[PDB]
Amino acid sequence: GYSDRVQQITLGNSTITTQEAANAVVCYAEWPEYLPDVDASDVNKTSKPDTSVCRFYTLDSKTWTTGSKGWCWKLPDALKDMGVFGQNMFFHSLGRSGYTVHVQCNATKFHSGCLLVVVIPEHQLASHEGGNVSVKYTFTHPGERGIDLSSANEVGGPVKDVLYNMNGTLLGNLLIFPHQFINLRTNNTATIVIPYINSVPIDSMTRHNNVSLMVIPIAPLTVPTGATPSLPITVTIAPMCTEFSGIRSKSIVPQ
Amino acid sequence: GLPTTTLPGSGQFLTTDDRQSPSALPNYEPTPRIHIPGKVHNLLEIIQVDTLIPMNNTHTKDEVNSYLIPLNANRQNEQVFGTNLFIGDGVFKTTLLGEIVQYYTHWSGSLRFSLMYTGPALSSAKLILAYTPPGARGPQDRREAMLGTHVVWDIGLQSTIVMTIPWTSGVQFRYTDPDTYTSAGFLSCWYQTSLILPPETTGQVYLLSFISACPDFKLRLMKDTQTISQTVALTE
Amino acid sequence: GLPTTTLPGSGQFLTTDDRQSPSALPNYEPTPRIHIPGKVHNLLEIIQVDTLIPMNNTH
Amino acid sequence: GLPTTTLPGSGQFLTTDDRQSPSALPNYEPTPRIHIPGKVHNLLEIIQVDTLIPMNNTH
Amino acid sequence: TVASISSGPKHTQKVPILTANETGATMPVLPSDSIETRTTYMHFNGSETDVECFLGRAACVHVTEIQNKDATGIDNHREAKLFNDWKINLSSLVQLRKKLELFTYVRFDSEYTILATASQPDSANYSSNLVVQAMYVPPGAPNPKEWDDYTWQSASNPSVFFKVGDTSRFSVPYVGLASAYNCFYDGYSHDDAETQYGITVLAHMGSMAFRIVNEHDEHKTLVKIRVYHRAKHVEAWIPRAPRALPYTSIGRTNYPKNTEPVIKKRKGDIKSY
Amino acid sequence: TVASISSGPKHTQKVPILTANETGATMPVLPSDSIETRTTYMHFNGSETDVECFLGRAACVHVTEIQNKDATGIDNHREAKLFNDWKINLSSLVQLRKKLELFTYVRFDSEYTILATASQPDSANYSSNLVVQAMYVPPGAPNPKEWDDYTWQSASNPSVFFKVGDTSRFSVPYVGLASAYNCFYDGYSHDDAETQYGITVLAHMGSMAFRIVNEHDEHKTLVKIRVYHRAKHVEAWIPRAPRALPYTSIGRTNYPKNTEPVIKKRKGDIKSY
Amino acid sequence: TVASISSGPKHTQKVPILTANETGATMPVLPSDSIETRTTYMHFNGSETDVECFLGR
Amino acid sequence: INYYKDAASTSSAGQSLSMDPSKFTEPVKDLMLKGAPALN
Amino acid sequence: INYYKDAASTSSAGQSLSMDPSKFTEPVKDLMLKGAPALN
Amino acid sequence: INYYKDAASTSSAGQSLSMDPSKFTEPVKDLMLKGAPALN
Ligand SMILES: Cc1cc(CCCCCOc2ccc(C3=NCCO3)cc2)on1
Ligand SMILES: Cc1cc(CCCCCOc2ccc(C3=NCCO3)cc2)on1
Repeated sequence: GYSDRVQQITLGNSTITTQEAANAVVCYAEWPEYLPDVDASDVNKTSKPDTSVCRFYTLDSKTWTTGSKGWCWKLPDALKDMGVFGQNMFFHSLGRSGYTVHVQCNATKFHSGCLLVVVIPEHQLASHEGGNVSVKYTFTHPGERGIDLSSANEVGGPVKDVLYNMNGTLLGNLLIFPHQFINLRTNNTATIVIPYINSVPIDSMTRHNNVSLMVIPIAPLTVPTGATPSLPITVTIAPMCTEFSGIRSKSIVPQ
Repeated sequence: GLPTTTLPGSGQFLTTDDRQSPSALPNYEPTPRIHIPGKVHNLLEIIQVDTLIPMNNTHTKDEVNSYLIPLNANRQNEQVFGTNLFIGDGVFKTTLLGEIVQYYTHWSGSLRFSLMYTGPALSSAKLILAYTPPGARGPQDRREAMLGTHVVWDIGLQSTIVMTIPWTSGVQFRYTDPDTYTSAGFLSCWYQTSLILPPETTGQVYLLSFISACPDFKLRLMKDTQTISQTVALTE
Repeated sequence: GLPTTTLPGSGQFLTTDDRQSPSALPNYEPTPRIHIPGKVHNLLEIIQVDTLIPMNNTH
Repeated sequence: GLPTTTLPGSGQFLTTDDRQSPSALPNYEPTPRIHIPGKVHNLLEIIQVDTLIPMNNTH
Repeated sequence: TVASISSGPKHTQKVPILTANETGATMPVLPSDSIETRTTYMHFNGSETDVECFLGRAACVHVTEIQNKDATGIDNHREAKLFNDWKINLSSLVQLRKKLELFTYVRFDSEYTILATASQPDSANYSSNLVVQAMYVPPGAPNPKEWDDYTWQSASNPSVFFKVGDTSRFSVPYVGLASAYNCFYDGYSHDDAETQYGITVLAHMGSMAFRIVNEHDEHKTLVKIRVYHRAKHVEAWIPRAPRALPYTSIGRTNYPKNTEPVIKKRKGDIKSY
Repeated sequence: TVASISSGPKHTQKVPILTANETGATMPVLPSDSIETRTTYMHFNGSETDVECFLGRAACVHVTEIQNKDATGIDNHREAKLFNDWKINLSSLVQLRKKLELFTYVRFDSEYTILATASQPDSANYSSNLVVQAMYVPPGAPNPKEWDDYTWQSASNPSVFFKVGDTSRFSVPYVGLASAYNCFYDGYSHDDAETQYGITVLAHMGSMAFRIVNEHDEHKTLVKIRVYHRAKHVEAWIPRAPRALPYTSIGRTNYPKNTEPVIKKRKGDIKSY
Repeated sequence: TVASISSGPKHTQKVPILTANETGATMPVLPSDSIETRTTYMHFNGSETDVECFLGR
Repeated sequence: INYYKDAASTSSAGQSLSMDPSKFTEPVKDLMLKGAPALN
Repeated sequence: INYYKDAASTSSAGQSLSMDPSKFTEPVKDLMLKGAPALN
Repeated sequence: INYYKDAASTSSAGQSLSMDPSKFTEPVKDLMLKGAPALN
């Protein structure tokens, strides 16, 4: 009586149940694991807070309306302030982590709409100015708020044009990245497990984000007659196999 | 001193030849490799992942909406969409498949075309997808369409339908840039019965459509893509 | 570095010589051969089929 | 005469390449080596000896 | 290898063509799941789509130019193109660039070919024979200032001398600091509020510098350098969506404003053929 | 091997010299069936009549020309021969053509040799040294528009750079779409009422494009390109009647009107020697 | 080859970090004598610092 | 025959002949069998 | 010795030494023997 | 393969792979053990 459909994920002191899942994606078919010695470089023993950092943090909720263009969060940024995960983050020189991402959106059998939930490794954004204008730090570190693709261009911020993925590629091809759809008629959640993907064994958690999670409405939300025209979307994310190394004074970052 | 003779071609530089060269950095030790998920070995590995087709090309500036094929409730007998199968041009051209095919001169193989339905769960519909092999015109009505490769799709719990365009061909390779002799057919879709919405519901519903290549597929003779060009060198 | 000497004829192009060359299309896979009746191997095979002589050349 | 083809790079001088050359002094016999304390083999051997840092740079 | 097996009529409870794309998978459906097929063999291996093959041919990555002329009274050799350099990079010319950016991280050895040809746009009695000396100047090395500085001694820095009209060729191991080169980098060099964003921070591999060794003749001679790059021993990870809009800068993803629709509009209906 | 066996007088009921040609056979009659012969050996193998040998020597297949000159103010490089191309084909020059069309289908690898020589028809101080860059542009590739377009980057398209006066040589596998190249094709590309008829529809293999890499000197230089083609690994099927009338077009069988009698008229009678 | 071995807390009478530089020696002290380390390998031979290489271009 | 000492100086590598699209085409956590229902 | 990797790059092929004119000189359905009458 | 007769004409030497810093880092007459007191 197991269905692909019902699932439970327990991680730390927190549990999620979905009764309307559509399997789960594990990026590149690899599950998060700690850093092996053969791959290690820094000689420091690392710190593995385990259950105090590897639990589920639910970010603040978004509201899908008929005019929504899509939202974008960066990792580990989105979690920069969650509990002890965040403290560890500002206090060590280097850290590394994988995540379980669970995006939630329920409706009824009269609604229609379909969101794309995708994880993009190394999502370098484009400046809407063109040329070689850079995208300032603050703009690519929105924190739990994430970036709202239907917000206005700002100065020093990225471009927010959806048919171009914020980088000069077409929305249609985002499907080459680990992703899952939430089609109100099928699905009510999306779950993706992200292994740590980098060109170095461990890195800085503040100067470099290693994935952007993106939720994009593709088939517009259509509510039943005289229904309220909107649904909330909630994102809950859990660091998994986290390791921190090179402890010290506590980083100070712009803004 | 051993006697030699040099042949025609001596001193030429062929950008495609593969020979040994002296290393400028004798004895240098590269950084160790660490493990990174995701290694690609063949472009054939990636063109099997499906991506969305902007089938609804009828707009005037690129929009999220050209990915949406609309469906109308209560129409009978009528046609949902049509396209030829020049995978290197037209709707296909910006898709990952289209985009890679363009790095090669010839392609052969089967294509997989699927449609995912997004209408309310309490609605229902039966569509027919038809592949018309080279030699006939794009079908003009379902009767015409239904006499070639087709699948009656019944919209249900299972949200997507995967149609295969089996390789139908005299010549074993076709050109990726559209060519007549080498042309592959048409793909059309019609109401088999009709879309029906539940009460309290209204308007258009949309289908999303994807394209990817079957394991069947072959691409050969690499060349340059018409999809990118430039007028002055870029700088930092 | 192995010492060499080049002989007279170096650099010439003789349309009748038969040597190796780099392939411009590295790794390309040609279309499979299928069977076709009629293969010719030697011109000596075909000059044994008789053909008509315009003997009455007087026109 | 063996047929050859020369590749791009022929005739270049790369200061870092390592090949054989004719000796200008054929048959010459170098002076014998005697023992000298102190032979260095790697620069890695010497950067492990500590030396003083002008830390007080303020002059 | 069979490309298609033989398959006949089906009337089952087992439907391989109905799936749920919401899952993120592309189910491996074949012609034989939905029509009746006959056996056929592949006759093909997919040799020429190997990434080593795809990135393994020489591509032009840079065209520069230097001139041989009397430097007498020139206050800025660099500025007179008495010698010139190049801030090595592989993203400046954009044909090879789109190919590499199909991947996120890439690792390979490089084989460089350098072609140099001379031009004599104004009245010369003859064509002189110049020797070029392109030398690699890595980060933190005395950058050269005149066309005949002590720098050109290049006692520790690899340099090649070849003749204009000829070609020079040599190969450099993978010089990246990490395990792979980042084709993309969503980071900064540090957490400052105004520091550049991209890879440009990352991929500062030092520059290459060219000059003519010859002193000047009576006329002036323009020498134009073309650098070709061929990847050998390629390793690529994490495929990405191909580049759709035009490029504007080395190292940023930025596209131009008021660009044009990249998807071709139908001449007709959705229903059109 | 015996070329003739010994044979003596015959008075038989078994007549090998009477046959019925209406059958379509050429009965294998020998000297020894009708005169008295002596033994003789062949001393010969028929080596030089092998089709590999017959089609295996280089033949000139194309002569084109490009010039190096100041492109300043040229509105159409292609038109100034600032670079030129060639719509690859093997039927344009007709010596090699008659040889190939002795067969219906032919399959082979090609070895190309390209000789380039320069001419300076009007007053020059000297002969410059130009590098040519012939590059293969297959069907559906950005055709080049100026002599120095992004196209010439040729990051994915094989190109060779050689010097004028020298020769370039490389070999291309059999690139046909079918199992053999059609020397003839009695068909159309589709059943339209006005579409071209022949092979021209068939054998559209894309074109080859040449240019000089050098910028301009003070004089102008004419470079004339000759492409030679040698078949290697030849396979030929279905012999046909040799070409009798002159050729008029690449790819059609058409002969010129009011052509001349191709059979030599006797100077005398049928009875004449 | 290990570049660093794994080493944990220490509370000893054996102090490798106190020395007398007046002796002229450079005592071979390592990260693992004064912090807690994890194993890591060298992945490197020191090839390009050989004097033959240094003076050989 | 390599004429040179360093590995970077050798010619192009030889075909992976690796090929496994499943990391890209089927990265699902619970295995999907073709023919069995997608969602149970 | 081939110096190159691809087959197209090898020299000319070597003599068929196949030679069988009968597909061209005697494509008759019922075999004709020299010496026996052509039409029986 | 050496093509030449004299030893000077051969290419560069090959890595010492000798490496022993102690003549430079620990030339003390009485051996010092790390961890034992420097001056007893
Ligand atoms: C991606 C990517 C690509 C690159 C370029 C890397 C190549 C390493 C440095 O390149 C050179 C170039 C020239 C020479 C040289 N030595 C003597 C003459 O030229 C040496 C290394 O950086 N990131
Ligand atoms: C019969 C018949 C003969 C032909 C010609 C076929 C040859 C294939 C394409 O030819 C070339 C020519 C040049 C190059 C080339 N690459 C780099 C420089 O020139 C490549 C393929 O087509 N049909």
